Amino acid sequence: EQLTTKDHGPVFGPCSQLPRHTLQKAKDELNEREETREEAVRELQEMVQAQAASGEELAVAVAERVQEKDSGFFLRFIRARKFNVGRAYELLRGYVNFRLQYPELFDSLSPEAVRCTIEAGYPGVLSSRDKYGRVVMLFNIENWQSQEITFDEILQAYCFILEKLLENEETQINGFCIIENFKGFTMQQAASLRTSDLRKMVDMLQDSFPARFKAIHFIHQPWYFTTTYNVVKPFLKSKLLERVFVHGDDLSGFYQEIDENILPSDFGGTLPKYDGKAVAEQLF
Ligand SMILES: CC1=C(/C=C/C(C)=C/C=C\C(C)=C\C=O)C(C)(C)CCC1
Repeated sequence: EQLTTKDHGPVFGPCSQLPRHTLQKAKDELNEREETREEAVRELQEMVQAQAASGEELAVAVAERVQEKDSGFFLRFIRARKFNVGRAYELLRGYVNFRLQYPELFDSLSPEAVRCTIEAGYPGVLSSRDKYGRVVMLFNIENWQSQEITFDEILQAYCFILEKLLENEETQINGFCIIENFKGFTMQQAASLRTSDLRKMVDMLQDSFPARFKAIHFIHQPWYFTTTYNVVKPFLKSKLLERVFVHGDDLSGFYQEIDENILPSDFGGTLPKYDGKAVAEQLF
């Protein structure tokens, strides 16, 4: 506690320093500034290739994909698995595995086509971190039309925005936090949701990307959100479930976690209605 939303560095821009006591926070996930980081990455690659030297298909796939990756890359996986090399490696396995199970989201990807979606505002990204230093990602389902923008395109956007934002060590340590504006959620939309797609999302969220998803928030959901929650509820591991938060309209427990002050009008905040063009530009 005793940490203001401001205390944390900029979203988007590669980190510059470790101040703002976040470095200590990481140390509290068993991090050591002194001798660990350097070796861990080594150990991982030593493990990556070792397990690929067995001839096993996956461990090999990994070895190929990561054959040309800076040390900061591998650190992303170390940081996310609490500095457990083994666990860290497993995240790398599942990480590659995801791309394999889901070709469409990474194969014909066009840097141009993606920008279109991100400018469209799906998803959104708060230009600011919450009081914890977490990238607050946004989605506003109101007026969404699945025929115009595919649930896939929206996920591909997530993937890009993750690959990018994860270049920032601050983000790596504070994690993410998603806001879900289900105010415009229609029954026509609820039934238009492929369970196959929902798993795709869930998968992204679980043991796929080297991120710390700390909280999912839902707001203004209809009385039938329970129907859609119960469909996904089986997929979510305990850790993630305990992090899903449905506030309804009583934000007297919501605004403590997320400061109304940094939120666009779209999500009950003071700021101007979310701008996709602004965000997208900073991306590229
Ligand atoms: C309830 C539940 C989910 C379902 C989200 C809804 C049903 C998705 C619909 C629109 C999309 C594209 C929004 C993207 O931000 C998750 C995320 C699987 C896991 C968290 C708990």
